Amino acid sequence: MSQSNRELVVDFLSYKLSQKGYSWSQFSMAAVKQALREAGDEFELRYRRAFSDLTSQLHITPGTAYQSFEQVVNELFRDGVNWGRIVAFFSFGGALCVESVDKEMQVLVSRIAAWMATYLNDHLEPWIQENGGWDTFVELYGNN
Amino acid sequence: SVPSQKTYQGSYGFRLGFLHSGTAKSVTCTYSPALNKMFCQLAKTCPVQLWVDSTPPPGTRVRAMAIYKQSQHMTEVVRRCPHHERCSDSDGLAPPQHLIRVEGNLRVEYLDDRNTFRHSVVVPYEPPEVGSDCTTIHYNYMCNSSCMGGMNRRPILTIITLEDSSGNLLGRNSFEVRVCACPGRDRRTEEENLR
Repeated sequence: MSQSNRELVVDFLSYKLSQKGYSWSQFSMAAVKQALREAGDEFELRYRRAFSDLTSQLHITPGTAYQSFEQVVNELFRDGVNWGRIVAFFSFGGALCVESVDKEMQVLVSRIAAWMATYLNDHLEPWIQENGGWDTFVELYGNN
Repeated sequence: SVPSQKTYQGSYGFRLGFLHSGTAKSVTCTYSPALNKMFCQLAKTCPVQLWVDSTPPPGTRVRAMAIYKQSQHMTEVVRRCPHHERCSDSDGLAPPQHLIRVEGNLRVEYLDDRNTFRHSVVVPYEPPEVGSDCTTIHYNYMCNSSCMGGMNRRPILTIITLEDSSGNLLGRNSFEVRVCACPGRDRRTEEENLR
């Protein structure tokens, strides 16, 4: 268990958290990192327009700490093991995390990341490292 | 430049009216009459009513300028956070620099002061139609009170004033605002904590 999946998820998150408007986030191979970096960054610029998919997905839920987690997580399960949906999934969290620190909410990303990282190694990691996730994504993205 | 935050009722009786949505968790916006503080959500519509004792001449100017609650911070202007201005959330009528915008009423203008960079919204007085006792205007807050850089986790005071077509003060009121993601939650942190 190299935790390549768990590492990439938090790595990409930290990468977007280093965009603009970060306080606490500043003081505290298959080339999956590159693949997620390129596609994720290009998607982020479209999500950071405020009036994007994020607005319709989150819609400012009256419980942006736990309800937001289910909302984002359920989105992935709304399609399933889809390499096209996983991109949007990362985009949602990626753009959301930036605005979470930019608006000094903290609890938003601090809680979601915690639950996400937990379920990640708990079920997502052994799932990806069996059925196929980022490994198969690169196959059609940068190895096709 | 510190605007006159005096409760000018005037002859027209410019009173502020708000919808009492309650202390429910699931709410887009709610007003607390216990502290004259309105709680709003990010990018959500906030309905404000103008309880005018005397109907003002149609065509008047409703000016809304937000300042900070802290007297020592009143010299500052309420702006957006680092990652919000470059978001390009402009529809074409509303600028990306303005935090307060107007919805519903197409007749919306933005007054940008070049003396102290005072961002303020100004809309023409809409005539109350049948069934509409109080002029209800839709105000949209495109930022949270916790937004670093701009509000920087500081409560704001939105001054709602009514001037004539020229600029004569007919009425002026003010209320405290707290924009977040859960009005019902934050309300229990202040109102339910002061009683």
